[PDB]
Amino acid sequence: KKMREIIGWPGGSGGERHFVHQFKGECYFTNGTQRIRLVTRYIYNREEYLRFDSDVGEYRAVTELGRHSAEYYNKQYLERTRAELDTACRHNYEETEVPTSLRRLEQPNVAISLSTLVCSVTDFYPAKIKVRWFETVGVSSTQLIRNGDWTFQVLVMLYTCHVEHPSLKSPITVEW
Amino acid sequence: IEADHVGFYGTTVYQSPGDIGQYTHEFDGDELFYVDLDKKKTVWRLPEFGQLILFEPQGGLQNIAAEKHNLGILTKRSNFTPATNEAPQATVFPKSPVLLGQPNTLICFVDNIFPPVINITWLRNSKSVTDGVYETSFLVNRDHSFHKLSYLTFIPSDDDIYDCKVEHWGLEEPVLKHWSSA
Ligand SMILES: *[C@@H]1O[C@H](CO)[C@@H](O)[C@H](O)[C@H]1NC(C)=O
Repeated sequence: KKMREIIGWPGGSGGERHFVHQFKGECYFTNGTQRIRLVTRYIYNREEYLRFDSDVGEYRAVTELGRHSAEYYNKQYLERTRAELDTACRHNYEETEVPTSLRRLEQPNVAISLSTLVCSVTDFYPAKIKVRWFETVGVSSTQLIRNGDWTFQVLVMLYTCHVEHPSLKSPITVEW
Repeated sequence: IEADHVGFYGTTVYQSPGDIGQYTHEFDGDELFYVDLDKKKTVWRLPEFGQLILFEPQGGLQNIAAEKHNLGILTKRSNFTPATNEAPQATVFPKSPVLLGQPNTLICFVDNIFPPVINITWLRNSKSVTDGVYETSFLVNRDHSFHKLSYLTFIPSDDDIYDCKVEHWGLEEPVLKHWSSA
């Protein structure tokens, strides 16, 4: 039960205000862990200057600011970094991301109301969901809304409201 | 860039002055946990996860050390190029369908935050509201900017006017997203 971190490595140098630096480790999964991709970003302020990439297989300068940086990180961290696709990505997914995120199921609360009727689907997880009215036109839904507490919500405007979400055994309906 | 699921690990953000650091993890957008740097402690967004899995806070404290280091380096290399102050975009909306008298959460979504230094405060009828207020970490964007969410626990009533006040260096005047049951 151990989630691991993607190491942001220290760089070298040579050659009063407010300044920012960011490091981003990113894993892109498909078919579970069939296809796994590891992108790494080093960012002064909002400028990504250096980047690792599974598909590339090595560090590459993104801007002039990371010009001599690519060489350095290769000479140094290319070893341990390329291996992080399994020590961090493939690991976290199969070991810590399944018993938690991928296992999280949250049932949606449905409720219709007259503002044009608004079908309110809320507090559901994951995001994958399909909703229909009982018609094709006169329909208009808001973009999927991330609440930021691991629950979503969406409001479809326009009588039964059919909702098919993974967290449910049988698609629930609400009449007006 | 397409996929099935996207986990952000080792996501670090240091900045100065003030030695302001932040380390977090995410999964398909939602924050797993941040690391309290002052108290060297992992703080999971969802406690259930903190009882199932563990993240050694040190592994995060190192990226901070690394990022603190990288900051001074790139700062000089960039020729002391200060960060530019972008204007945030606030949005207020209830967590669940509004019902008079029944407990709810009012959400203030803020986007385009940079640098990661902000003051999202709540107002009930032009009155500062301190208690029942909760924030997320600074969540990363592809912009390499940040978005943040504030939560206000409240009782929906028609005779209450709410405002989300945002104070940032990129603003000569604070944002004031108005919201009310009406
Ligand atoms: C910083 O200053 C040097 C000397 O004028 C200049 O050549 C260089 O382009 C600057 N650095 C960057 C990458 O902005």
